[PDB]
Amino acid sequence: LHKEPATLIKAIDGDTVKLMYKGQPMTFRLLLVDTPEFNEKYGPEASAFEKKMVENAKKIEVEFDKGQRTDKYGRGLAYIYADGKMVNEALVRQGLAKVAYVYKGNNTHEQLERKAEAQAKKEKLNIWSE
Ligand SMILES: Cc1cn([C@H]2C[C@H](OP(=O)(O)O)[C@@H](COP(=O)(O)O)O2)c(=O)[nH]c1=O
Ligand SMILES: [Ca+2]
Repeated sequence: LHKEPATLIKAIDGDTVKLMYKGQPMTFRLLLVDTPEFNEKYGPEASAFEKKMVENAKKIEVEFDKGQRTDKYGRGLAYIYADGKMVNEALVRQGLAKVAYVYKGNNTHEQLERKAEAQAKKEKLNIWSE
């Protein structure tokens, strides 16, 4: 895969971020994860975590996978990195997102995400605490 630069416009919620990509605004939905909605338990915490990660980064990068690049809602589908750290993995490792929406055409980092999830579960973090 490869990383491409982009710039932050705004963090939206735990698993969506609006970025200026090749000179146009795009809303990106993070591959392989599902955060609670803001109105649900852990939703504000997930939103805050994604926000801090992307706002505090000097270097934002988009990494598409090898399959579909946009969804039915017109969002871009990617792995997002903030100063070299993958937001998709970090959210799951903190127990603020479940591994979800794993489609075969875009599953490069599936194993990585499931490994993060298993450890968040062992540690009884956040969505896994009960
Ligand atoms: C992450 C992701 C979501 N989606 C779609 C599936 C869901 O469609 P349906 O809602 O129509 O079933 C929706 C979930 O988005 P959110 O979790 O942001 O709600 O986004 C994809 O099509 N591909 C993906 O890779
Ligand atoms: Ca969600």
